Amino acid sequence: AVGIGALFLGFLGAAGSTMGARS
Repeated sequence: AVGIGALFLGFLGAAGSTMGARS
């Protein structure tokens, strides 16, 4: 299927990106 292990665990998780904020 479509990158489950790649977005969360890999890109946000292992590496780093900004998903958002609360404010």
